[PDB]
Amino acid sequence: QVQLVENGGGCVQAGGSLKLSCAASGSIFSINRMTWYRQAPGKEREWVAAITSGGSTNYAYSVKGRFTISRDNAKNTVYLQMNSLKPEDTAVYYCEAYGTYTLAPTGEGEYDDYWGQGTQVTVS
Amino acid sequence: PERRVRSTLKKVFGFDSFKTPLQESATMAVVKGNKDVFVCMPTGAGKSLCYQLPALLAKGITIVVSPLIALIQDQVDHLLTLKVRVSSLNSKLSAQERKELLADLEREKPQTKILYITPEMAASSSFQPTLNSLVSRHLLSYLVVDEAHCVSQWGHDFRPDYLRLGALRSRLGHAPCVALTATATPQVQEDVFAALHLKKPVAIFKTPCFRANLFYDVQFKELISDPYGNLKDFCLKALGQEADKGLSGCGIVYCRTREACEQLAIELSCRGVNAKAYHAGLKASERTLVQNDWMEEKVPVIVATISFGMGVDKANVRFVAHWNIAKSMAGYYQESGRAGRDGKPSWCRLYYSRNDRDQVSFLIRKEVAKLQEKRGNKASDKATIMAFDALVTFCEELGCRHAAIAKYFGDALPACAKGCDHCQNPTAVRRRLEALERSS
Ligand SMILES: [Zn+2]
Repeated sequence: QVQLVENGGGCVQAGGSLKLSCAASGSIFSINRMTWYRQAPGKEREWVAAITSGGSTNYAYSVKGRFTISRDNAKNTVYLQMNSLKPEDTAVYYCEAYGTYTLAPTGEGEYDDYWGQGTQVTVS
Repeated sequence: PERRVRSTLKKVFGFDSFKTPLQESATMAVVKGNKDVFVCMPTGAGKSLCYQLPALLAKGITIVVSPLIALIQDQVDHLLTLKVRVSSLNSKLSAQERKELLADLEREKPQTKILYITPEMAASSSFQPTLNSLVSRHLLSYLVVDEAHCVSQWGHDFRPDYLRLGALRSRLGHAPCVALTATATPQVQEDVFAALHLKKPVAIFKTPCFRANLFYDVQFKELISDPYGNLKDFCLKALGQEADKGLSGCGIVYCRTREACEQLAIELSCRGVNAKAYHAGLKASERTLVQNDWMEEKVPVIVATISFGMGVDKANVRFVAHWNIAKSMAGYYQESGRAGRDGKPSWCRLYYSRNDRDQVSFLIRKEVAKLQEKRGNKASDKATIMAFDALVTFCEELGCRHAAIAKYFGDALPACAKGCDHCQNPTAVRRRLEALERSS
């Protein structure tokens, strides 16, 4: 199994920026896609942004042109640069590693999806 | 508990233990049935068992989609000897037999335990009735897709038939699915998981490519003023690894052209190392002669096209040198891997010239565009190309050779310990690449 760990959450004055991160630890070969999600208290989960292997990006309209999703694939660590933060952006931001291929040198290996705990973003 | 596994393996199939530790794990995780499963082992690492055996130990029936009738027959015959009531519904089946089996499949306690079936058959609406009544009574313990690689267009043998199988798997929510092939790049694997709708986690049992005892390196023909002599020197270091026994064992040199084989075998002989040319151009007799000479180590070095190595089974092959780069990383792993079968340390080496690469790259684009004019367009034409590019990368890049091969095939970082030029001398391989720049 695989640890997804988010980091870089906080409170900011609206108009500010944050940079969220997602370290996937484990015997990871490749990940089909890593998707950033936000869930506000008692509100439906919202798809924010996605990056596939080969850096093919995909962003929600609510955020297009404020949010930028990067990947240090060497560190298997994806980022969300969040510029021009609005109070409506306040939520728990978490990644999903979709199509995550672990393998052992032995040939035993697991293809599964994996979900982070989250990090809180709050905008005054 | 695990004894019923060992017990049936022995009592039915008549082996005491499994062929490899991975076959055990694969078969054992098919037994539990709590996960869907992918098995990727070369032909004859015992993939059939990984489902044939659990099929018997399961409550209900085990249905096996195999793409060709040819493949089905081979197994039915063998399973029938094991006194297993295995049935096959296919194109080839007789009008009366077809209706007689259909009747069997409808009975409470059907005689069939293991049903082999064409993907053609599986989609055909004339069959769906039988399928439903079986799905209904939840009489499926296991669905098995053999030759899973036929679902992918990046596979060498895409069968559209196989695309419909994924929808069927979802209808069979009850049962775990087992998918098997020999051949799968990571792109073919994800294609296999996606298009079959397998339920995560998928446990994957994938025979890695990495072999401890093989030392891969690359030399750049363009940097070597005496190449024929460099090859000679190489062949002897490899054969000469028992000082007292003199020349211990044998090796192979692979060439593209039949010409180059004939020519090179001579250049090697004259320069010290007795060598004979092998290729389909020669008389059947002259070949069996050269094989036998090579086989009994009368002539320890054989210079050959991709003709040679097909079921050789010579253990002490101390070197495989590629004079010309190979048409695919697929081909290079197969060719080079005829080395060191006995597990005594061996050397695989690739003679790279840009001049070679250009010839081949040209010849693939011709043979490919020639294919597109005859049979029209295909997506496996790109795998064909990218398969060559992967091997050029292997030569033109700094970095562990075993890793490079592991990357391409989807194997985990391999335990290479000074087992390739790069890991042994990263700087000198940089020095040698920096140099190839200046040539051109
Ligand atoms: Zn290495």
